[PDB]
Amino acid sequence: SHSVKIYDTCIGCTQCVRACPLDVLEMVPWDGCKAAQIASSPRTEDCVGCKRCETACPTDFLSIRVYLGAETTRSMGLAY
Amino acid sequence: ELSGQPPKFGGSTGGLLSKANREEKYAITWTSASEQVFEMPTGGAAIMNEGENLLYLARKEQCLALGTQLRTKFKPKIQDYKIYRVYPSGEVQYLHPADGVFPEKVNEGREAQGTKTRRIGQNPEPVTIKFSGKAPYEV
Amino acid sequence: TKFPKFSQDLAQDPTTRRIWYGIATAHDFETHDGMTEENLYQKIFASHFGHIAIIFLWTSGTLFHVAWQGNFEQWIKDPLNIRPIAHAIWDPHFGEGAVNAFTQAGASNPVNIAYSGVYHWFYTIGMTTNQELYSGAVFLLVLASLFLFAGWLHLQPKFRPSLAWFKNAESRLNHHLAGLFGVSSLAWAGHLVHVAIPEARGQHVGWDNFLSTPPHPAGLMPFFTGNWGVYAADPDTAGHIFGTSEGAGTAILTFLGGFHPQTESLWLTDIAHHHLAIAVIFIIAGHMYRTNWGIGHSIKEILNAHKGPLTGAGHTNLYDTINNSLHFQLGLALASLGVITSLVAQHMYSLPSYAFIAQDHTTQAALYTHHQYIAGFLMVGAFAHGAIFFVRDYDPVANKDNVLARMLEHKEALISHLSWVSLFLGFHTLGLYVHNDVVVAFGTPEKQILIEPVFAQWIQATSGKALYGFDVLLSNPDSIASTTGAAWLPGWLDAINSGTNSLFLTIGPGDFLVHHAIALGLHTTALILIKGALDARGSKLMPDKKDFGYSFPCDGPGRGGTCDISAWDAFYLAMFWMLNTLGWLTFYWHWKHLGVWSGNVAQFNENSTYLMGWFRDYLWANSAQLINGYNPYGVNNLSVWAWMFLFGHLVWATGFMFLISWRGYWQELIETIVWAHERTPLANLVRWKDKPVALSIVQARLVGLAHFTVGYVLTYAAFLIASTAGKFG
Amino acid sequence: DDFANLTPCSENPAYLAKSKNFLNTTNDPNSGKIRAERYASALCGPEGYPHLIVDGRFTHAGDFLIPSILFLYIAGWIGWVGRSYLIEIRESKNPEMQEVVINVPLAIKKMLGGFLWPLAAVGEYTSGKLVMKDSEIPTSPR
Amino acid sequence: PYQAIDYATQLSLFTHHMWIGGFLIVGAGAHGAIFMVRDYDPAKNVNNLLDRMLRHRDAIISHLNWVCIFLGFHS
Amino acid sequence: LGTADFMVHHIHAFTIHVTALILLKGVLYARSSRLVPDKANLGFRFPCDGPGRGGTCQVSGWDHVFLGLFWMYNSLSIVIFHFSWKMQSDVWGTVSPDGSVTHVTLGNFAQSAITINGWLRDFLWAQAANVINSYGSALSAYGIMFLAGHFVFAFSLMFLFSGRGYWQELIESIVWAHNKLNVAPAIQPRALSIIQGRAVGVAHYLLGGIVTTWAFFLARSLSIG
Ligand code: CLA
Ligand code: CLA
Ligand code: CLA
Ligand code: CLA
Ligand code: CLA
Ligand SMILES: CC1=C(/C=C/C(C)=C/C=C/C(C)=C\C=C\C=C(C)\C=C\C=C(C)\C=C\C2=C[C@H](C)[C@H](O)CC2(C)C)C(C)(C)C[C@@H](O)C1
Ligand SMILES: CC1=C(/C=C/C(C)=C/C=C/C(C)=C/C=C/C=C(C)/C=C/C=C(C)/C=C/C2=C(C)CCCC2(C)C)C(C)(C)CCC1
Ligand SMILES: CC1=C(C/C=C(\C)CCC[C@H](C)CCC[C@H](C)CCCC(C)C)C(=O)c2ccccc2C1=O
Ligand code: SF4
Ligand code: SF4
Repeated sequence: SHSVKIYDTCIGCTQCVRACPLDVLEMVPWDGCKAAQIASSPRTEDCVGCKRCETACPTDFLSIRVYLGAETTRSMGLAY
Repeated sequence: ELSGQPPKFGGSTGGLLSKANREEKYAITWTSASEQVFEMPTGGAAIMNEGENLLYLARKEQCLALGTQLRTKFKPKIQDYKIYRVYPSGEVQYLHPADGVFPEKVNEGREAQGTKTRRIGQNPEPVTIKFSGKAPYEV
Repeated sequence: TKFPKFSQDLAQDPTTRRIWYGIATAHDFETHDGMTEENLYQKIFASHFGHIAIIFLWTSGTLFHVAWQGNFEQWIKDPLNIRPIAHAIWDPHFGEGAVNAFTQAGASNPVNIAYSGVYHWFYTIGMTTNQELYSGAVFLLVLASLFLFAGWLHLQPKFRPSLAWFKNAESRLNHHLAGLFGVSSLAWAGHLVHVAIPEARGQHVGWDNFLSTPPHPAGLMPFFTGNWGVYAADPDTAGHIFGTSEGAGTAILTFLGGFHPQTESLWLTDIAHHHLAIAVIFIIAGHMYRTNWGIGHSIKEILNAHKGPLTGAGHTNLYDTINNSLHFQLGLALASLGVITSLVAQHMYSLPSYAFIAQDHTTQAALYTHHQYIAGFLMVGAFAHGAIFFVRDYDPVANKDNVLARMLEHKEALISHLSWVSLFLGFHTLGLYVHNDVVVAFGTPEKQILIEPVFAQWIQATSGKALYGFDVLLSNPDSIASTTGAAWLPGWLDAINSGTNSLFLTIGPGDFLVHHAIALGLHTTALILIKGALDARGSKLMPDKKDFGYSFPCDGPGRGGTCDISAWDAFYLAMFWMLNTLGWLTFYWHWKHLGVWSGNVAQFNENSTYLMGWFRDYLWANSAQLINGYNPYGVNNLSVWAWMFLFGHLVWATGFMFLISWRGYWQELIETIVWAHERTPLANLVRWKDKPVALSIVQARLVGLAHFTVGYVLTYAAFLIASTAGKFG
Repeated sequence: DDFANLTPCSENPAYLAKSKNFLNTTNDPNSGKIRAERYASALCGPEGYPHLIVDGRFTHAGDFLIPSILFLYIAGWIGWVGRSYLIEIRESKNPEMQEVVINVPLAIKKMLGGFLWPLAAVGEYTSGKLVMKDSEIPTSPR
Repeated sequence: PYQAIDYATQLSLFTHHMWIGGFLIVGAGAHGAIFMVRDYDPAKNVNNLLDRMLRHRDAIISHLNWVCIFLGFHS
Repeated sequence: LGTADFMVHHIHAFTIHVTALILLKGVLYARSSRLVPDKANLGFRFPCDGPGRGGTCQVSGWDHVFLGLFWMYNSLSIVIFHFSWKMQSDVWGTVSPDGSVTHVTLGNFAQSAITINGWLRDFLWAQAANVINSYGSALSAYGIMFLAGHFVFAFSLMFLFSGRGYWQELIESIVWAHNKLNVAPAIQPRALSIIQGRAVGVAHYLLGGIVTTWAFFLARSLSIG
């Protein structure tokens, strides 16, 4: 499956979490930003790689990246 | 086990396939306050029963799209929908929401996963980890 | 699933994509699972052995088929009137008309006509009978067997070379310069002296009697006593007839210069002295690098010593960078090979070496086009693999502040000035062409902007051409450069001043315009390749491109959209410009030489200054016989070329379907087809092992480019061969 | 004795033969004759058409030099007025709006001052504000 | 009158109005999809003709794809 | 009508059914599909859904229209070509006072229009003489335009074959260049969007092809009496 990595420039804006259509991301308490929350990717085995999370990130470049790796049935989005 | 009356639907050719009976399928359950009509993620419109409704789909993305439609396209907001994964062996795995709290909001008890302690500009050069089985982000 | 064994990520893919990518990444030994450097180098060594054996087998097959089904012994009796034969035709799908049409060149069956120009080569090097060709084919079979066994052998555990052996640059350079180049050239000179020259002078010499036939009347005495001039006395006179003893001299090493009066090719003795001299020079060069005796230079100290106050660190630590990176070496080799192939084409169409090959115009055109296309492909590959090196094997800290890292410091300036020069060429070249077209179309062809190629004509004069009347250097008899008593000058000046050869062809305004267009194409293709190679590491849009590999689809529609952002995509874009530039080059060469051969230089000179003349006098005019290969009234020998012409025009268009339409449409269509198959009775009994999916984005680009390039090459080859064969063949 | 392959159009038989049938470009019937007499000065090839020589010699300075200065002056004018207008706009608290909606007074004022663009350019280069320092320019990651 | 005797006029008129018609048909195919994306409301289209369009569309597309392939081959 | 008419009419049927397939798939699957279950939320005109699911380029209805424009062009080109050649070969011509009819192209349609080589040689190459040899006459404005048609078409391929990331990087370098001289524009230049790139490519493509055909037809028909 693909790998979703989140770096320390996240500001807890939750935009990446809301933009995720397959419910891969989540919010976990943190202490490095004002919101005291950081994104997390506990269910990367369901990610397809649509890059909506990257599209929604407001920080300079991205605090979240998706690297496409091994393709499974879930990752390839196959209904058959 | 899973309990619920299927919504009133005439059926369509965009429904399940052999994967559901061979690999896996998904189920979504929700309590509608009143009977109404909602758009099938597979095409067409279906009338959903008052009370508990249960629906089978082929992909998790379709189930979550239906859940988003339920949450955002009805004045009485449907917040109790649960999405499970159904294996051919009969085992039911509960998927969404993970802990009864929507991921859009922070809830104490979750464990950070996939979080790096460095900026994206501090990743190592490939030449330092070549001939290894890793990637610059993986290290 | 087992295949592919070298990548578990692909092997666990349920879709058919595993079948595709497994082929694509098959020969990428670096990214295989559990790959070490030593295993990488040993596998590459064996694979290179395999490619060498394949080359030898291909040459052996050419020789064998020519000997078996050709007319070599008949062709040597009349090289200017008999078509050489490539191989026989056995097509059960043929009809009576095709059988009658293709029975050509005096054969008794359907047969092809060779255009590789190998009959002339075999005639020139000495072989004259079919048994010699057969013996050569068998010997090449044996050589291929030996190299295959060597590849097997140096793979066994007792013979696998160590990593330190591979990274020995000095010994490799010494052996491959003194031995591979110098000794082979010396052996070729010995072959020419001992066999080729006597055979061309009528005296038959072979394995049976080369031990008792001295190539020169004075054997090894003048050579060893320093009286070398003896070997240059009594050359071949102007009345010499190739392959006979009429007018044949006895000199084995001369400096006649120019061309043979009869074969319109270089004298064989000139080739002998040339290859002998370069053999001596290469043998001297191969004793430069220190290996095991203390003496000799060491590359690292030479590289680290050539610093500079302006470039910073100069060439420091470049030795490690080049030695530890196979992609750097591959790019250097590919660039050098492409330049050398271009040189081969340019110096071989104008300085023919084989007898009676300048009179076979079709083979000359085919050879030029072939080797120029090969050179273009190699030059693209050099930049591609250099970009791969930048992505993978470039260490910024090791190369800190040297030339390699300093290139990336002013890369923006590079791309900016290269864009400016490309735009400057394109604007004012298309403007001149369109101006000439518009003014000619309005019935006033006298207002055309015609610029004389002054500098090129000055260069031609400096080399000795007296047509332009510049009277400079070798064209000036009073100058010192023409009064040095060089043995080649009387022959070279005679050859260049004749208008019967391609040696320094006369030029006009159309040649000026087309050379500047070729310059535009070269600079633009270089712009694409260089920009991709420099931005492969990263850019503003993607600061971390290196973390995403050399070839990746995109970064999604976010950040404004990132279609075609990988370096692989830069190569993909540059391939089209390479093909277009090669098309311009070959069109110019072919039209100019059609005018030269027919003697109607006036047509090209008048009509090449505006694009409508290119469209009408070259494309429309020379397609008359090609498209008439098969007709409602009958079929002639050009039928196969017309069919391949249409075949290329079809594959070229087919490539557009992958190049334009993209993945999602076909993915949804495949969804519908999957549903249809699953719901059909009597068909559900059969199910696919791999879930059918649409081709990936990068795979789609590659497939479209492949169909495009194949159609391009086939169409142009068919048109060129048919036009030249109908006009002159 | 240069251009031995080129001849003056005055004594070129092909040019002379084809010059009596020159088409009239404009409504003036003498345009063909004027073109025929004006093109007799240049050098013609065997095809009868005039050619241009740009080796640098001043005898043929009309072929390339005079038009070269003529074009360069205008191009410098345009570039300088555009650059100066852009720089002046850059400090108006909404440069983009004044980039789409042209400040016609300021635009024409900068237009009328472009004939001194070489002196202005050399003055800017000497003053050091023509070229920015490499440390002050955004650059992509290496 | 005299339109048939003027071959150029015949060819020009035919080709011109043919191209116009083709463009208009493509525009129909476009703005229909625009309507479907924007103005389609499933609530008021329960088990009508449009719903049964959206409910056996896969059979439509599959049979149409087959007929397209068959026509392409056998033509 | 003969064998050639049968083949061409069924070719027309094939092209029309294919164009209908493309446009109907665009309309039917506009709301959603198996690949993308919430397509309608993205809108009518969106470029893609990302490289996920293996790649989701051109899934919107707008992209279906963009793909159907090419097929409509191909079908209408074949239609007008068939009409022109058949009319020239078996209908138009001249009548002698004896009553005999001599057609423009001597009735070669029935024997040549059955092969692709026939279309290439006896229609395109044969009838393009009147437009390529138009220079120096009143018809020259057609010949120029003919070449113009052959140009923009090719030009369009530089939008359809490429993507916007490469152009964005090139614009970054050029912006650095203009920044060095302190002449960078206030309006930041950006490469065309994916949808805009596709639209520009298809527009210039159709323009070039249609202009080519118009010039060819006019120069041919104004020269056959
Ligand atoms: C129905 C059409 C048709 C067919 C089937 C053939 C068939 C043939 N023609 Mg032919 N021909 C045709 C039409 C056709 N022709 C027409 C219209 C003309 C013009 C009049 C000609 C003119 C012509 C000439 C002039 C010659 C032939 C020859 C041949 C033979 C070549 C032998 C061969 O293919 O093995 C070799 C097979 C290959 C080279 C394979 C190439 C294609 C594959 C796809 C490439 C491989 C890709 C990939 C690496 C494959 C992986 C491995 C694979 C097993 C999976 C073959 C019998 C030649 C002949 O008889 O000599 C033997 C010959 O000289 N033909
Ligand atoms: C005298 C000793 C010697 C010799 C003869 C060779 C010879 C060779 N080595 Mg080598 N090698 C040596 C010592 C030697 N090695 C040592 C000491 C080391 C260890 C330091 C190596 C390590 C080494 C490696 C690691 C590899 C080789 C390889 C090769 C082969 C490359 C193919 C090639 O270049 O030929 C073809 C090219 C030529 C003969 C010359 C090039 C053409 C010239 C430049 C221009 C064209 C001339 C002419 C115009 C063209 C002909 C025209 C005609 C057809 C009409 C070649 C056979 C490679 C291989 O795998 O081969 C098995 C390889 O990967 N070598
Ligand atoms: C000395 C020659 C040489 C060598 C050793 C390599 C070696 C390599 N290259 Mg390279 N390359 C070369 C020349 C070479 N290249 C040239 C000349 C070009 C310019 C076109 C390229 C362009 C290039 C690119 C763009 C890429 C590589 C990559 C690679 C690496 C792995 C992938 C690969 O090549 O295998 C896999 C190769 C294939 C799957 C090619 C199969 C395609 C076939 C040959 C097309 C055939 C067409 C068809 C049969 C025609 C039929 C005709 C019929 C109808 C008549 C590998 C290190 C890749 C990389 O980065 O990996 C690290 C990569 O992305 N190369
Ligand atoms: C005939 C087709 C064609 C043309 C004209 C161009 C032209 C250009 N390409 Mg392109 N390209 C093409 C096909 C073409 N390409 C194809 C098929 C590919 C493969 C995908 C590429 C791939 C490619 C790449 C990868 C790159 C280019 C680049 C360039 C530019 C380099 C400058 C140059 O060569 O001349 C100068 C330009 C011209 C002569 C074209 C201008 C001509 C017009 C007519 C001028 C007048 C404007 C006109 C009046 C406006 C009227 C508008 C109004 C009617 C609506 C230029 C804009 C490079 C670039 O951006 O360089 C900076 C670059 O990086 N192209
Ligand atoms: C009666 C006819 C008609 C009407 C009223 C509309 C109305 C509308 N269309 Mg529609 N359309 C039509 C026909 C029509 N269309 C046809 C025939 C097609 C097929 C090509 C389309 C394809 C189409 C698409 C694909 C889209 C619309 C959209 C729209 C909406 C407005 C946005 C727009 O296009 O404006 C802006 C208009 C332009 C930017 C056009 C300017 C550029 C054109 C293409 C240049 C044409 C060049 C010209 C032919 C030749 C010049 C040569 C040059 C050298 C001088 C609006 C509801 C858009 C939408 O979704 O809105 C809801 C949209 O995305 N239409
Ligand atoms: C000042 C200015 C600007 C900026 C200008 C800048 C920054 C310019 C920078 C230039 C640089 C850095 C380099 C320039 C190099 C120029 C060269 C190399 C000129 C070569 C000339 C040759 C080779 C002359 C050739 C022969 C000369 C001779 C006279 C005959 O013909 C024959 C012929 C054609 C051979 C702008 C862009 C901001 C705005 C403009 O309006 C003005
Ligand atoms: C990116 C990269 C890369 C690539 C690049 C390339 C590929 C390049 C190319 C380049 C090229 C491809 C070059 C070329 C060059 C050439 C030259 C430089 C030449 C010169 C010449 C001369 C100088 C000559 C002279 C003369 C004459 C003219 C005459 C008389 C004689 C004489 C000889 C004197 C690499 C991999 C490397 C590395 C990494 C990065
Ligand atoms: C060249 C190119 C660009 C770069 C092109 C750009 C930025 C367009 C530049 C247009 C200039 C500025 C104006 C020319 C067009 C005008 C309509 C001309 C108007 C002329 C009148 C005012 C007289 C892309 O952005 C792109 C994006 C996606 C796929 C392919 C491509 C692509 O091929
Ligand atoms: S969108 Fe970016 S900044 Fe916002 S929560 Fe997600 S990772 Fe953090
Ligand atoms: S290449 Fe395809 S998936 Fe990637 S950004 Fe472009 S349209 Fe979207």
